[PDB]
Amino acid sequence: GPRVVRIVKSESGYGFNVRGQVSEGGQLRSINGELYAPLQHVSAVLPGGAADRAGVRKGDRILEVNHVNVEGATHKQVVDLIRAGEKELILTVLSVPPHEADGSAYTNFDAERDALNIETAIKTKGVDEVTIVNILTNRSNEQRQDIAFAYQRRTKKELASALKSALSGHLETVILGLLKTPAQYDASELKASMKGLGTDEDSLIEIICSRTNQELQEINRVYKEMYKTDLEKDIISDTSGDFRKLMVALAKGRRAEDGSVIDYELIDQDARDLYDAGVKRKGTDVPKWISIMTERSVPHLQKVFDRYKSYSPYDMLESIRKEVKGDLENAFLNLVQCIQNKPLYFADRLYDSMKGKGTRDKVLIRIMVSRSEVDMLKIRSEFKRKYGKSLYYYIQQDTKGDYQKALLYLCGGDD
Ligand SMILES: [Ca+2]
Ligand SMILES: [Ca+2]
Ligand SMILES: [Ca+2]
Ligand SMILES: [Ca+2]
Ligand SMILES: [Ca+2]
Repeated sequence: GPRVVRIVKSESGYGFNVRGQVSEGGQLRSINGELYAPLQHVSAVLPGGAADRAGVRKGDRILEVNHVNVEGATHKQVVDLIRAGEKELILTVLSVPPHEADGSAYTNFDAERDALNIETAIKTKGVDEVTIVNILTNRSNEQRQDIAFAYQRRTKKELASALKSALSGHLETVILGLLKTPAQYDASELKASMKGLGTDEDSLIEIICSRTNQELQEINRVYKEMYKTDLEKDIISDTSGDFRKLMVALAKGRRAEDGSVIDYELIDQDARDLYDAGVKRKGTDVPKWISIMTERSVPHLQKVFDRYKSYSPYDMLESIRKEVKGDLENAFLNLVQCIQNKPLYFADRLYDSMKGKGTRDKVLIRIMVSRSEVDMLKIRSEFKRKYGKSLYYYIQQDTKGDYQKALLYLCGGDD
């Protein structure tokens, strides 16, 4: 029932998101025994974050922000009210049952309603991009698949094809990317990175180095289904040298899973081997580096890299810059960052995509589309702590229009 919660403000943000009612015209009913006016709800909570430690739970409906009634206010109004707190955020929330918050309340009627409103926006004179963005950036990827299916049923046209002709520019890129499943999107981004004469090494490295075993297994399956060739064969065709060997190894998605016991002796031996193979000698034993950094689990390699500082005068990143160059150096640097702190890795990539002249939209869009909402909260925390202002703020300065609005929705809030 109506419960009050106080959340401390910090340079890590509040660690939670609010969004509008997904089941706008249907499943909006009495929450936890009492019917109410339309309210925003907590769509995601960062575990261990300030909202989680204060008692905020996924699905909680928001009633008051700092003592002010927010019933019926727009998403931008609540974000402004939450931002208007000098040192604290006080909320009046309402818990909902778990099945009313895990996604299973989304029905085929909601999917058909979303598809109807998207068809309306497409057919509206001049195209209603605002409505299309409002829906698709505030649905889960699974719900977007239901919307696409329902859209095809009612129009006998594919939603992706219809939106491709209705939209243009970077907004088209965002929307079409959101419509694919995670494995489909990564597989098509990988295919695009190897299309044409050159190779987009930056994109190939970013995807291959940052995806987990489970994500890569599904990417390998879907890539084969979509393009009738194995991802590994396309990588082998497009790359060469040690850079090829590293990419092929990582793409297999067969890294050791996190074990139950910390292997301290192997941590020390891997550190020695990394030092003996690089800084300690003339040249580099690249195969030794590749085998250790592709095969060992992420928590193991985190401890290996710290133990490495006991043997080497330079840390792992600086050793890489001193030992290798080119695509191989770029790949190792990205991989070590992903191992050491993946949310910080994406925060730095986002900052790099916007910090200078113009925007590296290809990188900015891919990160905002591909990251889960909770992972984006991890990224927003690292970003705000490192750079002083929010990811929201930098997106605001570098992009404009409906394209900006789509990215800010994917960001999910200000910090
Ligand atoms: Ca328009
Ligand atoms: Ca177009
Ligand atoms: Ca090529
Ligand atoms: Ca050396
Ligand atoms: Ca810029």
